[PDB]
Amino acid sequence: SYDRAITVFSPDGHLFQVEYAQEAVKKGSTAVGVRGKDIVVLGVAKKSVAKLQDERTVRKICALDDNVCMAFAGLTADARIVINRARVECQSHRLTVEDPVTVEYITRYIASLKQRYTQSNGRRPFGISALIVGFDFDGTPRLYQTDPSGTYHAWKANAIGRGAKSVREFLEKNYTDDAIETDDLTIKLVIKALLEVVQSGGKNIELAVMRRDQPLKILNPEEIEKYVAEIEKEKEENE
Amino acid sequence: MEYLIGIQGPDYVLVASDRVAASNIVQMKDDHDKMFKMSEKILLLCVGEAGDTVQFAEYIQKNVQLYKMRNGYELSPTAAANFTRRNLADCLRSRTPYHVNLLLAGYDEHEGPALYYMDYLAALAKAPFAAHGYGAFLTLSILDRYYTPTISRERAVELLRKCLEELQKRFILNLPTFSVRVIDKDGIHNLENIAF
Amino acid sequence: AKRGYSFSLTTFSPSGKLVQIEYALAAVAGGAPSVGIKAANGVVLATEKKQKSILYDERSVHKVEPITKHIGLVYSGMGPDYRVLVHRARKLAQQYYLVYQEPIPTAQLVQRVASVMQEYTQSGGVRPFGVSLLICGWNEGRPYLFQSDPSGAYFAWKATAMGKNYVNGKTFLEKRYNEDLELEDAIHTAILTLKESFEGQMTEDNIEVGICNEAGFRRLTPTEVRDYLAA
Amino acid sequence: DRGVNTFSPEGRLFQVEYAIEAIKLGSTAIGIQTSEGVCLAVEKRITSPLMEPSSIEKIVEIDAHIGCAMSGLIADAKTLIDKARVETQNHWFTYNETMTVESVTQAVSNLALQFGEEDADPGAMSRPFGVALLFGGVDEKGPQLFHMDPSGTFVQCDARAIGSASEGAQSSLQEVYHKSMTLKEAIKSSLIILKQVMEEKLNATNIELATVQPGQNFHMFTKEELEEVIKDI
Amino acid sequence: RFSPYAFNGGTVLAIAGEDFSIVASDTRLSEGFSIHTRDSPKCYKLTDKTVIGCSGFHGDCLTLTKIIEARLKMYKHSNNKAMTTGAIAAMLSTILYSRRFFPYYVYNIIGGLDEEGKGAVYSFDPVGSYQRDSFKAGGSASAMLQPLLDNQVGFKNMQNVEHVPLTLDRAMRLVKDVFISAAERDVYTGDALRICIVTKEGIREETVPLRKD
Amino acid sequence: NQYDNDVTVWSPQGRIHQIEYAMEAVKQGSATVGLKSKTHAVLVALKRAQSELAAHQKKILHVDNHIGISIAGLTADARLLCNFMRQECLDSRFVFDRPLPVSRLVSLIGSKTQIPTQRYGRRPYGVGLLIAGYDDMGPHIFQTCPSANYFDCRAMSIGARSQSARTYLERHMSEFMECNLDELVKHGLRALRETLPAEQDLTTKNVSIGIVGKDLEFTIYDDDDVSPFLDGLEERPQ
Amino acid sequence: SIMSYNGGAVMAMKGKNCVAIAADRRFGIQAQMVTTDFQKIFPMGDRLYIGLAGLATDVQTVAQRLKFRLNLYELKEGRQIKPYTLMSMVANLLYEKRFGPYYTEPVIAGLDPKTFKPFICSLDLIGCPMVTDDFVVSGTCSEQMYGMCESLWEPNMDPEHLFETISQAMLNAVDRDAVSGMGVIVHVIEKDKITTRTLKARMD
Amino acid sequence: SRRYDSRTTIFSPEGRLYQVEYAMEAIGHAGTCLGILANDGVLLAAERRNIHKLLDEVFFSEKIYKLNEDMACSVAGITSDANVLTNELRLIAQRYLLQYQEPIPCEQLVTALCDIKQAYTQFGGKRPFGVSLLYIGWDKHYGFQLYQSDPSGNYGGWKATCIGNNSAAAVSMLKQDYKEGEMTLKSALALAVKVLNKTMDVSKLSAEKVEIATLTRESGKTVIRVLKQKEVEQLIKKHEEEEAKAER
Amino acid sequence: TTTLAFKFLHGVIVAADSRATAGAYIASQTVKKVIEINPYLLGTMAGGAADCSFWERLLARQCRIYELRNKERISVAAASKLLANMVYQYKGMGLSMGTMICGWDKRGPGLYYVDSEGNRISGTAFSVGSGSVYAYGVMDRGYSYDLKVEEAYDLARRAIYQATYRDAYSGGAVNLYHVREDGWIRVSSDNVADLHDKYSS
Ligand SMILES: *[C@@](C)(CO)[C@](*)(O)[C@H](Cc1ccccc1)NC(=O)[C@H](Cc1ccc(OC)cc1)NC(=O)[C@H](C)NC(=O)CN1CCOCC1
Repeated sequence: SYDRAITVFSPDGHLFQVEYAQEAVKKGSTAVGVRGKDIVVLGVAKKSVAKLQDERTVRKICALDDNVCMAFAGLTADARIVINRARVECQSHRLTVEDPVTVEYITRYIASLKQRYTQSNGRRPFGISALIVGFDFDGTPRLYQTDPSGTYHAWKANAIGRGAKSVREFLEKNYTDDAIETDDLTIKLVIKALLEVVQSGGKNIELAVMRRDQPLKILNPEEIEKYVAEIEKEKEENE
Repeated sequence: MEYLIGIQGPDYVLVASDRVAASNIVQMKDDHDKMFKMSEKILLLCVGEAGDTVQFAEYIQKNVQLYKMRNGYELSPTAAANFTRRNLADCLRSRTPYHVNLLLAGYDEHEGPALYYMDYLAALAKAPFAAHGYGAFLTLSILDRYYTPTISRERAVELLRKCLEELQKRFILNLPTFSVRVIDKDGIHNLENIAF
Repeated sequence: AKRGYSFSLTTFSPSGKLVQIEYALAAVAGGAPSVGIKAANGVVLATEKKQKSILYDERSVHKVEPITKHIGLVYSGMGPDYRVLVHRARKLAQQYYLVYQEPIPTAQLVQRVASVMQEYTQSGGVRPFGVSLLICGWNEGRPYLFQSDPSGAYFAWKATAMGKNYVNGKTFLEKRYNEDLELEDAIHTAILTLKESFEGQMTEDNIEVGICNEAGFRRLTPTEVRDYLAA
Repeated sequence: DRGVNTFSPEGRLFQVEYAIEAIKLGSTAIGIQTSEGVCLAVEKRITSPLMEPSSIEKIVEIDAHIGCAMSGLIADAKTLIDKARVETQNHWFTYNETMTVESVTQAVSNLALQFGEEDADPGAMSRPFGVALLFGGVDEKGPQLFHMDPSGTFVQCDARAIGSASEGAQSSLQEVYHKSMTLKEAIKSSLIILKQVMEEKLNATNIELATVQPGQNFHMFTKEELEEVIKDI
Repeated sequence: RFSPYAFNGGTVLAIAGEDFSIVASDTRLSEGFSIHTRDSPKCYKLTDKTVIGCSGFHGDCLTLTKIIEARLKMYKHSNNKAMTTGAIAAMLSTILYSRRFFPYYVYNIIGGLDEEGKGAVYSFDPVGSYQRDSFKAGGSASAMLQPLLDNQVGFKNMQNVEHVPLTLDRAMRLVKDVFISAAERDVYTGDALRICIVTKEGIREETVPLRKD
Repeated sequence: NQYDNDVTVWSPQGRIHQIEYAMEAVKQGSATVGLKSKTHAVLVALKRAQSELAAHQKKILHVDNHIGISIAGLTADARLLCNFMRQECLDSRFVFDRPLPVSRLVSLIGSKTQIPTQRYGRRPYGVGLLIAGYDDMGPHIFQTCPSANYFDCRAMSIGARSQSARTYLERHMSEFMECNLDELVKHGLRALRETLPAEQDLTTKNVSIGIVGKDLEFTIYDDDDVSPFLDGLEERPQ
Repeated sequence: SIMSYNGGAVMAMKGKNCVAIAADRRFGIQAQMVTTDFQKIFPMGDRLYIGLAGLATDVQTVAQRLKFRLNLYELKEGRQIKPYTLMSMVANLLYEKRFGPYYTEPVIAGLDPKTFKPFICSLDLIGCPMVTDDFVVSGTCSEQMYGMCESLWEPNMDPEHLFETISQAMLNAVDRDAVSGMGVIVHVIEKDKITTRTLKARMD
Repeated sequence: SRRYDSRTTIFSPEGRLYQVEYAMEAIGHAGTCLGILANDGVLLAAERRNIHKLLDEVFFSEKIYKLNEDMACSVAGITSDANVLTNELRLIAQRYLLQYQEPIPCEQLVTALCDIKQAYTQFGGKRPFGVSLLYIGWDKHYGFQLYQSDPSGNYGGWKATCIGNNSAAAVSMLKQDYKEGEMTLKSALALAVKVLNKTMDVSKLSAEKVEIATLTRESGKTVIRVLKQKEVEQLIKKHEEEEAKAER
Repeated sequence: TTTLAFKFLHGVIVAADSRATAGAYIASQTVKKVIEINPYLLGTMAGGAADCSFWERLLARQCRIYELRNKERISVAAASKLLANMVYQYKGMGLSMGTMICGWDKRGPGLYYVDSEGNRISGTAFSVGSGSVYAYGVMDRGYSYDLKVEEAYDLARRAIYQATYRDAYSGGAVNLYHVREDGWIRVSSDNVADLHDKYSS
């Protein structure tokens, strides 16, 4: 019943409501994910959790299906809607096609949903970017991202959120076959990228790994602190 | 015509179903599975109408899986059976009523083993043992005869075997093989298929 | 050819205020004074009915209206707005009775009415009601007095006054009202609270008053109001 | 502030004219109609070496005989491309024949001015599509190139360029193109013009090339056969 | 109870040659034991290349031909082309199926020329099932016309016959002969036979008298 | 300035700016000439090239066997109105088995085009049409506007620099009704010719002709079909 | 008969300052017994119970939809529900499905809050209230139950005497019905306590 | 028509929702409302704003609402908007019980209402609900829980939190005294009186100015209990002896 | 009708007849009862002639859209599920179609049976139609997974022939398809009359 055009074209050909939604993801927590050759790992920084807060309820990494998971940046309330819509779609693909959802398909759904909210009456765009991660029933690992506009691309490694520019350029330098050799080293690349923005993590780092064999494994502040020390004797190995 | 059976012990639930999919006078399939995995510890055994069986059981299956993804944990056997019953009860007076006689088996973290019987009218009931199909008429009395709550799983299979052998002797329909599964604290276990 | 606006007309100001509700509160504050007093024996509702021209027929329109056999109403603010809420309250009271076969408790009715008042501060293309309500009732062998204002919030009172000189009304009340005054004495002090803010000399056709006890809610007859005016 | 269906004093629609300006921001795309077939070229404009270049698809197939190249706001075209794909299959289902290149262009063009505020459906568009399209395929009339823009206007072109550096590319096409040129000349000509206007150096993974011809169906060029003509500078 | 259908008779026949397509029908419209009219040819022309024949419930036959006419103009405007014999046949299939749960009581036979210029015949059931064939009969007397066509055009059951290609003269002779024979036995068939011939030059109409009893 | 946003806003002068602006879109597109005789109605339309490496815009469209249109303005609005006109003609032939009288079709266009000019958030159709049709009352030429006003005219031209054609059509007006088909089209082209700068005139690329009459159904001539009409040309005497 | 499909019997009886409510425990489909321990009497508010007899689905669907409404009521109101109020709520619920009802005839037994007054009633499948001072019955053995109650029931019965009457009335009625039995559960509701007992009954 | 639309569900040039942030300012004017998670239970403590001599006191509470058999909530902001949400919360809780036949888990109830509050911020053109809620409860999955809700539709689980007037000053006061895994109901109650004493601008703090409710697990069932005046006065006098303990 | 399909070592064989009946009257003996969905996907049809032709054509439309949208071919399981869902909406309406959907997947050789009643089952061998009870007879007696390519052809070809000999509603010609790893191929289209003479040796 409320049919008011929210997102419109500007004199110079811009969509301000979309760009403003892209400013909202800029203010959000830093989210980074890298694609290895056996495991895909994503992690979120810029936490600043009040300690007095239950850290289990504020997780920014969410599982969508048995094989697909995602992280986000921006308006946390907006993401919860998108995640729920994405989860429903994962089961709806199984009721119609029987075959489980592919990583590209679920990304295409999220992107089309966000796009529909930039070209509809009475609706406002989603203020989130999502990093979609999973494995095809093929063997090949996948990493995708979306943004408020509804454009999606595949990435070898990508970062969105607060200081995405800084981590993006750290990854461009540090992303080589040597950095993604084994499981441990691909995880190290994520954390080393997070230490570029976060004020010494371990407590301020949430990260999860996914293999083609098992489901999602969220690492606890005990297993994360192990990598803090393993890279520290790499950093302090100059002498 | 299809067959379901469930036997509950102190810490397990034993379920079995025939592997026959028939059309009028012919057996079209020899290895048909009438069991639907809902959770790691819940099975839904669905029997009845040609179209309704797959459509209904699968709809509940993906909803429980959606719940798993939504909240991080799984539904209890009690909550699952009530969810299935609600969806069946609501459709009963609607334009598309599902004619399915089903049997839900599960193991709970705190409550333990659970077996539920359900009418096509959507009447839910908890039983130590239950059976569906024409074969139920021949077997239920054998269950009443040789059942104690303290039955071990290996003697529950013997009890199940007594029931399936009766279906070879008296039941006029050809039912050679049966799918056998057990649910306990470790999850769902595949057993040796009983053949004749 | 018509449809309707779907956007709210009541919004949050930068200071964090719902400006339209506070302006609707200005409307009730400028309305004619009305008072309510719980007697712990009955409930009294009294309002100023200044007629201004003598040509006006007093008995034609009433300010003190009954919702049902045991619940009564008054207002301060806009007459037309009050009348809409009256019809809505009566209809809500009947909804309850049809389901439970039991007279609706005052508290339940007030909650239901306040919900309607809440809607008009958020629904599309409407302004809030410029009315505060005084709802009285007897149920469960207990008297009740409630207030419902433009925002959609309700309050349970022992005694209160609204409209013009509501400040002077309340300060007079807490100074004179005690939680023990019988219904007869409650009517007196209800009229006296209006007398504090009247300016014009009272007659039985100049004020409207309704009482509510175990016998039910009714409007006091002009003759009864005249006899009570012998203060 | 105004509504979406407001005319300017000149006579054109504000939102529609602003949508044309959104194409000026998008990457440049070239198409050439030839006796031997139709070629479609586009620059990807990859912003990061970490981004997988193959996931940026700016040339897609609609049917075996029809391809399409877009420019501007890629996300907007996705619904337009799907509506095109549905229409060709609906035409096949009803008429047992392939749809003509012009008909598919016309079908999409009908959706162009389907936006508005009041008197609109529960699922209606609020703004024009910020995308230009180049439809290229082969039917009864032979190889054909069609251009579309947000205004809904669709026209057949011998060669067309749309995007950021579309002004310089079109004049380059007017200098090179003539009626008798081959498809091999057409691909060669389109890539040269593409490398001139691109900020980044033209590379095998940097661009996309597709051809539709009377000989065989829609074919997108792989890394190897792209390199086959990249080595001709 | 009210019945929305009526059997109105009529038999339609089509034979495809190499350069021609013949579509023929009787002209009798009937109801019960009475005749509505003696002049009601069932064969109707759609394009220069295509002719359709409708039989069964006349009410549905009239509506459907009007629907095709409309849909044919719709295609012309949308595609700048005349709709081909195969495309009409594919369309008619969808139109008949759209009324699946309330069928058109109708037997359609489409006869015309294809893209190569060769003769084409398309047979239809009431609900849309269709195929291309060399010869087909549909209608009340379809079970009478068919067996003779199977024997003479298809050479079926015959031992040593050459398999000479269909000439216009023999096919025209064959249409007239089967209809005269059907008018002897089927009470719904008679009055007059109208034949429509589809060639490169266009559509011709020929009429020959039948029994009127 | 503040009264030019919506069709529902009346100007203090008693005008609606939004309707007047939509009418400007007609003057933006290239000129088209409509004229009739006693038996034939002809539409001669000039086509625009966005860049002469591209084809010249389609300006003449079919409606029915006896009715055709030439558009001036927004193409998408033109095709929308065209589909409406087609539908009404199709309904007429479906119901009554006879062609829809031209005047009655135009009256239906007047109805459909009036609606948005009175509703809030809606806009007028940004296209003017010249309609050529033949019925029981002979050949017809009708003019439509973004405002639902229509005209039954002897001859008409609308579009860019269509002012020059209007002058020509008015002077050779008395010759039209008694004129034959061959010269009736010539008069059309010689009108469309005036709407051009003195450098170059009518060619096979930019001229489209739509003819309907007692003889023939509505037929569009474009390229090779338009070249017999151009032959027998008389150079510009400016 | 749709009511005879699952069988069952629910009975309520009025005492001194107490009420008793009893039901059979069989859950069966036509001739076949399925479960020997089926729940038909449901608690609605400590000192107030409802017993539902009829089609096993509708017994369960009504019980759950009534609790849905009752919980919302007891939260909206600051009080627990009254026996007459529940009766009108049930009648309301059943009449909503007037032209396609739940095949269940409920029986309500409980004590009035504050006033501790006994209350019993039975209803239609479309929700017609019928309050009595003696007994209300519902089920397949309606006639059998009536014959027992009329001849056994006495004016003022203490909890123990009331229990003996409802128990004997249920047992002997059920024993002449084929689709009822397999155990009888009885709830005796007093102001200070609730006594719940399963009786020794025939299992044929 | 579009001239009168204030565009409630629109992004700002800086990428934030004005109507949500402006609504958050309304919460800061409302009464102080805090919650503390303990080992043996969970409680809410709220500032009473209806503090007039002539008020009747009919309901069990002013700010605390019982939602479920195992759950309760408190409110800060526009009180009428809260009545809409608290009523909806009770419905959601009942919908879940009707379907699954067990109590709704705490987080599931919070998210369900937040989905609604989020909706009013993205579409519809209506104003957001000017309410922040604090939820207390127990379920079979995580035990005792404490949740906070925004007008934006944003939610979070907390061990200790506060919303309303002097929210910032109260949360830093909780950040000092709270011990993770060591707080008992007695120690959490003592903390609640302390925090409210400082944030209350009238620092005398009578029992009629505050409102405390406790949620305890008692012999298999959940017990929600609102402390009455004599219980609250006794808690304040305990705190008042600590002010007299500084004289050492 | 009679239609049958079975999978062996070298692929999947698909056989059908060509008779179409209108009551006791034979309408046609040249109908193509195997539908070519993809260069690798096939669909048999038995029952209502219009119902079968329409929905399988609707499926062929559906699968092409899937191919365009996902850049991958649809799986046999997926294709079969789509048809099963579409037809289930119309259960009780009176549609009549028994079909087999078969092709080559990432999972390998797939074969599914789909009903208008709402059945969907994967199997290694099926027979659908009025003469299915006759085709099953010889197909089972002469079946082995180790059958040669030409031996598998003979089994299927004879199985339809035997069905035409007993069933009144089966006849015409026996059409054969072989689904292999690369795709399917048209094997043979022999008349029942011609086969009758060859099987008498
Ligand atoms: C064998 C030959 C006979 O059972 C097959 O099932 C065959 C399959 C087939 C598939 C495509 C093309 C031709 C043949 N089926 C038929 O030939 C079929 C028999 C049948 C009739 C009616 C049914 O109920 C709906 C089911 C099966 N014949 C037809 O469909 C004929 C051509 N059409 C009609 O009978 C006409 N309409 C009248 C309205 O209702 C639907 C059928």
